[PDB]
Amino acid sequence: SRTMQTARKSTGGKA
Amino acid sequence: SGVEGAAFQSRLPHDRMTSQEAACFPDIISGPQQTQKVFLFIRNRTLQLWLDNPKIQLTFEATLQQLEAPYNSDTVLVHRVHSYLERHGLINFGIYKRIKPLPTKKTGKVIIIGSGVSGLAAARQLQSFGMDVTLLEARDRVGGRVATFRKGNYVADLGAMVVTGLGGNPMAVVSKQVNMELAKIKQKCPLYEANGQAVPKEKDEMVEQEFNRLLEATSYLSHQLDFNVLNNKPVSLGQALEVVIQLQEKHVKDEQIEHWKKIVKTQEELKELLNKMVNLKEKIKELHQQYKEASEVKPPRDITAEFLVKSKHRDLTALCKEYDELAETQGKLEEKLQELEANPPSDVYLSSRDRQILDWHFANLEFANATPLSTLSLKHWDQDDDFEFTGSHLTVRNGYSCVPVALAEGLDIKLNTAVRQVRYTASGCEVIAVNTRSTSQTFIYKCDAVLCTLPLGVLKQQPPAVQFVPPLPEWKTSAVQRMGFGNLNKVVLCFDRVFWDPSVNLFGHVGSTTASRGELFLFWNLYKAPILLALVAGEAAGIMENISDDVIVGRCLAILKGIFGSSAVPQPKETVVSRWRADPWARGSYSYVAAGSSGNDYDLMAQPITPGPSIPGAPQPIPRLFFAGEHTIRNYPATVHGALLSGLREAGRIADQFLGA
Amino acid sequence: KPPKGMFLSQEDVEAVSANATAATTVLRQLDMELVSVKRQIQNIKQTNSALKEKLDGGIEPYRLPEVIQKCNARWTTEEQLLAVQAIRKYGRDFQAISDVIGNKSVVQVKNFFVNYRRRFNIDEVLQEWEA
Ligand SMILES: Cc1cc2nc3c(=O)[nH]c(=O)nc-3n(C[C@H](O)[C@H](O)[C@H](O)COP(=O)(O)OP(=O)(O)OC[C@H]3O[C@@H](n4cnc5c(N)ncnc54)[C@H](O)[C@@H]3O)c2cc1C
Repeated sequence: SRTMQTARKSTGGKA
Repeated sequence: SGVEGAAFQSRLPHDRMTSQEAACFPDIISGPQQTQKVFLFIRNRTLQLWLDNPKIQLTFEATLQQLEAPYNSDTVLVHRVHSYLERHGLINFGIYKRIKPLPTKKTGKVIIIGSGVSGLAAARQLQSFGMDVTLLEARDRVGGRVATFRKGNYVADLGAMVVTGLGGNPMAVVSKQVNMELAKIKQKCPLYEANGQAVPKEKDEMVEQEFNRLLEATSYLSHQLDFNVLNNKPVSLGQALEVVIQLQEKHVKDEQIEHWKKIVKTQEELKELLNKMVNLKEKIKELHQQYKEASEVKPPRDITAEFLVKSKHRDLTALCKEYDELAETQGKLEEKLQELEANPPSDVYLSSRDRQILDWHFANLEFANATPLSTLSLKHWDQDDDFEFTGSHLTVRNGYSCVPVALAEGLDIKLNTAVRQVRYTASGCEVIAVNTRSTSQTFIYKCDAVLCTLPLGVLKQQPPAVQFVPPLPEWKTSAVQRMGFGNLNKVVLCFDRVFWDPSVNLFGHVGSTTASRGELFLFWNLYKAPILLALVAGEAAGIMENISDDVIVGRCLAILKGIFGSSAVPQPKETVVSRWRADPWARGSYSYVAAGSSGNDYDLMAQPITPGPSIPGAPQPIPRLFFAGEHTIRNYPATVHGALLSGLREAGRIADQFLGA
Repeated sequence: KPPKGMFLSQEDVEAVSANATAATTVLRQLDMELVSVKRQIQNIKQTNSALKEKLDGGIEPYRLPEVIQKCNARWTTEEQLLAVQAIRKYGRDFQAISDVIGNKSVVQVKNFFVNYRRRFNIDEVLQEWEA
C-alpha cells in the first residue's frame, strides 16, 4: 500500500 | 512525555481505552473516570518499562515494584493489566532473556503452517505461554518473503528491504533485540528520462504537483461524488485517474474554445464598425465634392448660394466628427485584439514528456501496492494510511534475514515439509505434509489447533496446493477471492566499484511508454558493498518473469550506461533476479485492496474457523483453524510488521482458547 | 472541496462515464469546434484586412480647415437670411444653425427664434421643415 513508499511519497488524497 | 510516548510506540491512544481493553476490563470502562486513568497509567507505565529495556522479560513483580502510589494500591489491577499486555504481545514479545526459565510441562499442541515472520512470531509467543509448537515450512529456510541474497561480502534483500519508520513500529523493539544494521535512507531521488538526462528541476516539480492533484481528485471523485460503480462494476483507481485526466483535457479544450470565441466576437464588432466607416468615408467623399462645386461658384453670390457653401461645410465637418469618433472606437478594439492574440490559454494538458514523467509516479504507486492501478479499489486502496509510522525509512544493512533467523532460535521447525492437507474436526486436527525433496515421504501431525500463515497467493491457488477438510466456508473463500495478491520484483546488481553517486540512495528511470512504466523504474543504493537494486513493478512484473536474467541485466546496464556513461559501467560480478509470482510458496509479493474488496476482507481473513460437531446435538465446538499473515491485518497489510503483529494476535487468541483467559 | 484548478462536476463526469468511448467523442467534438472557430477567424480577419485597405488614407484629403470666427451681436441681413434657410433645413438643432451662420452663439440663435417669429414666419418655416 501507500505506506510502502520511500521515494517520492505520494501525498494526494492523504489527510 | 515518556508514559504517553509508550502508548504511541505501542499503537495505542494514551488517554483512552481501546476496544480490546474494554473486552478484558468491562468493569473499568463502564465504571468511573478516575479508575480509567489509573488503568491507563498502569498500562502506559508497564509499556514504558518494557520499551526501555526490551532485551529482558518484564515480570508482574518487577512491574509492581516500579510503580508508585496510588497506582500500586490495587495489585490485582496491576496483575490483570500485566497479564493482558503479555498475552496480547504488547510486552515480552520477540527475543528476550527469560527470568524464570520455561516450565517443562507443556499444555496443548499447535501446528503452525509456514515459518515466515507471522508464523515465527506466533510460535515464540505460544512457546512462552507453555504450549507445544511445531512449524512446518516448505522451503529449505525460514523467513519466507523475507529473503536475503548472500554471496561473498554482497548482501541484498529480494523480498522485504525497508523498515518503514520506527515511530509506532514493533520492529523498533526487534532492532534493539537483534543486530539489524539499520541505516536511514535519504529522500533525495532524481529522475532520469529514457535518454539518460536528469528531468530538469522545474518540470520535475510541476509533474509531481500535478500527480498529487490528480490523486487528490480521484479521492474527491470517490468520497464527494460517490463515483464507485460503473457498468455494474467497481471503479478502480486506474479508471478514476483516466477519467480525471480526460476531464483536464476537456477543460484545456473548453478554455481554448472560449478564448477564440471572444476573439471572433471582437473581430465581428470590428467588421461591423469597418463597414460603417467605409460607407461614411464614401459619404464624406461625395459631400466634399458637393462643397467643392458649391465654393467654385465665384462671388458675388445670392444668399441661397452662400447658404449652400455654409450648410455643406457644416455637414462635412459633422461627418468628419463621426468618422473621427469611430476611428477612436476602431483603435481600442484593435488593442483588445492584440492583447487576446498574445494571451492564449495552454495548448495542451500534458506534453509527451510530461505524461512519461507522470507515468513514473504512477509506476511508484504500482510498486507500493504491488499491482497495476487498474486492479486497485478506488475507495479503499489507501485505507491503512492513518496507521503510517513516523520517521525515516531504514535499510536493514545486515540483510533482513537476520530477523527470522533470530526468531527461529529454539523452535521446533521442520524444513522441506510442504503441507498438502489440513483436517479440522471437533476433537482436533491433523495436518498432512510431504518431504519436498521426495514427495512420497508423507507425514501426519496431530494437534489441538492449526495456525495457517500460508500466503494469500497460496490460498488463492487454483487448483489448490492445500486442501482443507472440510472445505473452508464460503465467507472465507469469497474473501480470499476478492482480495488482491500483487507482484513486484527485484534485480540485484553487484559490482567491483561504485560508479554512481554514493550519497544518493534512490534514483528513478522514466520509461518511454505507459506499458513499460514499471520496468526498472527505480534504483536503490543501500548497502556498504557496491550494489544497485532495481525494481520491476506494475504490469512489467508479470511479464518480466518470462524473460531471462541476462536480458533483464542487459536492460539495466543499458539504462545505467545512459545515466553515467558507457565507460563508467562495468559488467557486474554477481546478478540475481526475483520471480515472486512463479515461486510456488508465495505466488506473488503481497496483498493489496482490489477493486471490489475492502479493509473488511482482511478481518474476514483473520477470523478463525470452527468445525461442526462430530455427533449431532453435541455442544458447540471451539475454533480449530486460525489465520495469520500480512493478508490478515487490516491496519498494517503488506509489511513485515503487519506479519509480526498478526502472529502476536493469533498466539493470544489461541492461548485464550486453549490455556484460558 | 475539489483541488483548485482540477475541474470535476457531476455533469462532466457522467458525460465521460455513460459510454465506452464518450471520452474520445467529447474530445473530438471539441477538437472540431475548435478547428471550425479558427477558420471562422481567418475568414473574418481577411475580410477586415480588405476593409482596412478600402479606408487607406483616412478622411484627410476631405478634411476642412478650422474657421475660428469672432462671435458678434449685431445681426446683418445676410446673417438673418442665412438663419431662415438654416431653420428650413435643420430643425431646432440650434447648434447646426449657429455653425452655418459662423458668428452667432447657440443662445443668440435661440433668441432669434422669438425676436423674428412674426417677421420671418418662423412657424410656417418649421411646418415646412416637418412635411
Ligand atoms: C519484493 C518484496 C518486497 C517487500 N518489501 C518490503 C519492505 O520493504 N518492507 C516491509 O515491511 N515489507 C515488505 N514486504 C512484505 C513482507 O515481505 C511480507 O508482508 C511478510 O514477509 C510476509 O510474512 P508472512 O509470514 O505473512 O508470509 P511469508 O513470509 O510468505 O511466510 C509464509 C510461509 O509459508 C510457507 N509456505 C507456503 N506454502 C507452504 C506449504 N504448502 N507448506 C508449508 N509452508 C508453506 C512459505 O515458504 C513461507 O515460509 C515485501 C515483500 C516482497 C515480496
